[PDB]
Amino acid sequence: AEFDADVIVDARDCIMGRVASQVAEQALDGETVAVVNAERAVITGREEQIVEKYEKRVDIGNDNGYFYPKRPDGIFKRTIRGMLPHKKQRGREAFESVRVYLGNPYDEDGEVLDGTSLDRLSNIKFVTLGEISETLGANKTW
Amino acid sequence: IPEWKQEEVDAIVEMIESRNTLLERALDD
Amino acid sequence: PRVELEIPEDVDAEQDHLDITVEGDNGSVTRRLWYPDIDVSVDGDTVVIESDEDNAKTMSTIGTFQSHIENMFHGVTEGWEYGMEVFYSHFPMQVNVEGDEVVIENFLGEKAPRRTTIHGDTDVEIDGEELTVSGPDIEAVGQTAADIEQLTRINDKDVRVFQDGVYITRKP
Amino acid sequence: KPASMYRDIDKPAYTRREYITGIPGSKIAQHKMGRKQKDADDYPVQISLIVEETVQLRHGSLEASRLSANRHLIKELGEEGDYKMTLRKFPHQVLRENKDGMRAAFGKIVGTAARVQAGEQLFTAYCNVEDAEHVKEAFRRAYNKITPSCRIKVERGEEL
RNA sequence: AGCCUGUGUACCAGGAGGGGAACAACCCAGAGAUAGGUUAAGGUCCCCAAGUGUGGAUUAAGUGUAAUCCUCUGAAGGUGGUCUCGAGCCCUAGACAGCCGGGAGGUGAGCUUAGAAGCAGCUACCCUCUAAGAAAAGCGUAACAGCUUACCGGCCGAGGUU
RNA sequence: CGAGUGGCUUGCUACCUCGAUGUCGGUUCCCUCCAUCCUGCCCGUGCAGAAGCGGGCAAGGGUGAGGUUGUUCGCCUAUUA
Ligand SMILES: CC(=O)NC[C@H]1CN(c2ccc(N3CCOCC3)c(F)c2)C(=O)O1
Ligand SMILES: [Cl-]
Ligand SMILES: [Cl-]
Ligand SMILES: [Cl-]
Ligand SMILES: [Cl-]
Ligand SMILES: [Cl-]
Ligand SMILES: [K+]
Ligand SMILES: [Mg+2]
Ligand SMILES: [Mg+2]
Ligand SMILES: [Mg+2]
Ligand SMILES: [Mg+2]
Ligand SMILES: [Mg+2]
Ligand SMILES: [Mg+2]
Ligand SMILES: [Mg+2]
Ligand code: NA
Ligand code: NA
Ligand code: NA
Ligand code: NA
Ligand code: NA
Ligand code: NA
Ligand code: NA
Ligand code: NA
Ligand code: NA
Ligand SMILES: [Sr+2]
Ligand SMILES: [Sr+2]
Ligand SMILES: [Sr+2]
Ligand SMILES: [Sr+2]
Ligand SMILES: [Sr+2]
Ligand SMILES: [Sr+2]
Ligand SMILES: [Sr+2]
Ligand SMILES: [Sr+2]
Ligand SMILES: [Sr+2]
Ligand SMILES: [Sr+2]
Ligand SMILES: [Sr+2]
Ligand SMILES: [Sr+2]
Repeated sequence: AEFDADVIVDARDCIMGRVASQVAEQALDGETVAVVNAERAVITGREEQIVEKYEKRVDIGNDNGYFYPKRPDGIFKRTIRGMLPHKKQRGREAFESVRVYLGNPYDEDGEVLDGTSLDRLSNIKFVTLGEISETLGANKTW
Repeated sequence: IPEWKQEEVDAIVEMIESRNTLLERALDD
Repeated sequence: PRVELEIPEDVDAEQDHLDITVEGDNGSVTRRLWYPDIDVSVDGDTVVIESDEDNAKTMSTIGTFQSHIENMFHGVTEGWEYGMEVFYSHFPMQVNVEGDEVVIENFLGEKAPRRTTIHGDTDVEIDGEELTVSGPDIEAVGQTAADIEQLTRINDKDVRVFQDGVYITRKP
Repeated sequence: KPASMYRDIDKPAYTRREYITGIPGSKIAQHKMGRKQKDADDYPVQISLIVEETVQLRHGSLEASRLSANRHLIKELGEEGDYKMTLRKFPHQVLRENKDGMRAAFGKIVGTAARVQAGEQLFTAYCNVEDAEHVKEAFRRAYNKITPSCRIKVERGEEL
């Protein structure tokens, strides 16, 4: 609810890993970032092996716990956390000044970061975060 | 340059004197 | 590579994005033709399938897109029809169309009716021991027919002896 | 015993019969097959099975490959077919096995093997242009019973 | 065998510092203090200093992103997955494939055999018509029939095949 | 005959521990692996059917009671999917 984002990024049709790497770099530079339309971000590869990896992460765990997100919401934010020293002061500060959303709760339309776009016309082997979440069992609230 | 085709175009022209391409060939003579 | 398909006078083909729609006197069919770097478009009187790549994998899909489109042309005009025959040795098999699915009763004596839902706007007309599956979408028709035959599949017993079931008699 | 035990050339050459006793006999029945009264020059085709890696081949394997090859040639060209095949290597290297821990470990003699350098011809056949494929099949069965990969090479033969 | 036992050498032992996730001996490097600068090994999407660098190609398996290694596996065998290069032969006098038509008579050859007629076995394997057609390459029959390969013609139209 | 994987058996080594890392079998209680015995779904058959034999996917659940023997193992009995 209300997030003074210095930058609003549109993840739609964008390679998640590539977006995350830039959002991290900017959060560490002090920018407050809001990633939009997470459910529509994409990750290249063979949907079958991709899903096996994310399902394995869901099955891993124990008493100590390995809480892994299932919604495109968290999947994306965890992806970003892995690019930040979130256990350090400076790192946790950057991370906490970053938020991912389902759809776009803002009025403006996020911008599209350079090099992160995927041309659907030249690509068939890729998957949507939303699709992954649905497979993982998430409740399609988007 | 198949020889049997050449010999045919002749044999055909011979009977014309006294495959379709080969017949059209002989007619062209 | 580039191939050009002159569309039949009986037909009209429109396409926006990755979806192509073909309409004729027999109906209409819409398909999605999506493959890396293969552009499908309607250039007035002809449909065009082209790409800058010529690798085996691309050439394969191009030829596939072609037959899919020509099949759509054929489907909207002449249409597609598969002919099937119901055959039984001891128990009279009862094949009927009920709703949007064909129901088969008393297969090999079974008390529970075997059934399958019809795909698309496929028409399954039955007359005696003969069935005729037809429609404009060859994909839908083809499956419906196949589905009907698969509906009497048996794995438990020797098929050479128990040959009851409906079979595709004529492929279009 | 697995060939992994002796397929590599990781030991000195051990072939001196004058200092080695109890060497088991060879299981290789013949080194010259087919019509051994006829010359090799009397044939239009000459095909050799070439080893692609340096290795040691125990006589047990030479016999199995040779046998499984000549056997095919016999089944396809007859007990007297117009062909001739040669196994050109002989198992000179003596093999041991330490069969008491590592004390006085020098092994007792257990067998023999032939050292084959990569690129060499283990077998070589000579046939008529007709049976050229029957020999290629014989070798295919032969390199399936010896450690290394092999190239089936047609030396004298251009009816191709 | 991260085994045992030699030999030469450099290293650890007794060797910091930089790199290698961590890690006696692998790489750079031999080091007084303090300070500025430039490199070495190694690295430049983020974590993490420096490229989401350039020209070009391949890979679709997340192969791979693993110098060395007890530590990083992957083999014999197989692959019309895909890319690249070479050779031979066939082809607009129409190839390869497909589809359509023809696949004929003497004659169901002779022999054996009740029987045998392309096709149980044995021998031979000839000539007519013709633009083709075996004394029949594979099924099939009790034996016939029937179904096709060879072989010819048409339709088609561009590379094909080894 | 050839090529491998595992690390349950055994052997080998002597790297760790001799200012102490308590044995075998059993029991009780928890998690796991798949090279699957049953159960689910399949393929082949020397598949008529029934019952089998062989193979594929698959580790969700199940795999029990008893006689000798400390036994592990195994032999034996009646049940059992
Ligand atoms: C109590 C003790 O000695 N603690 C010190 C060490 C040695 N050890 C041990 C060694 C041999 C044996 N055995 C087992 C049976 O075969 C004879 C030797 C053993 F039980 C136990 C162990 O666990 O820790
Ligand atoms: Cl957990
Ligand atoms: Cl951290
Ligand atoms: Cl793709
Ligand atoms: Cl020094
Ligand atoms: Cl991955
Ligand atoms: K001890
Ligand atoms: Mg010391
Ligand atoms: Mg940086
Ligand atoms: Mg890997
Ligand atoms: Mg010790
Ligand atoms: Mg399994
Ligand atoms: Mg059965
Ligand atoms: Mg379980
Ligand atoms: Na990826
Ligand atoms: Na988890
Ligand atoms: Na001793
Ligand atoms: Na030193
Ligand atoms: Na370090
Ligand atoms: Na990987
Ligand atoms: Na192993
Ligand atoms: Na199970
Ligand atoms: Na017992
Ligand atoms: Sr950056
Ligand atoms: Sr050695
Ligand atoms: Sr081999
Ligand atoms: Sr780049
Ligand atoms: Sr490039
Ligand atoms: Sr280790
Ligand atoms: Sr290695
Ligand atoms: Sr291999
Ligand atoms: Sr498995
Ligand atoms: Sr079962
Ligand atoms: Sr035990
Ligand atoms: Sr016992």
